[PDB]
Amino acid sequence: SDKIIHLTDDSFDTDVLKADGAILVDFWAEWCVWCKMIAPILDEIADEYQGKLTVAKLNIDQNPGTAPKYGIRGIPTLLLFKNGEVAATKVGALSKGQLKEFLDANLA
Ligand SMILES: [Cu+2]
Repeated sequence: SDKIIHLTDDSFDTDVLKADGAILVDFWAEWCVWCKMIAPILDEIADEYQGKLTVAKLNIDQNPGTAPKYGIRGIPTLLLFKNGEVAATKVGALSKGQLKEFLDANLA
């Protein structure tokens, strides 16, 4: 978790929208089992994509206003931002091999 960024509705603008470089955001919740299952995968990817990517999480339970703006229908949902615009999205849990493929298809 040392390579993951914790966002708040507040910090969203700065840390994601104004952010320079690719930002992968994990919209999740407390009592979502699938959310808990990808947490470790998110750790590894983070470590492997340092310099190229910033991995960040958003607990919609404690940050209820961001999701809606993005059409978030269910969790976990992963949003890949670029230059303040969402570049790609993935709904639901996936493996590390999957997450990798998904980024690679988007990483410049
Ligand atoms: Cu860590």
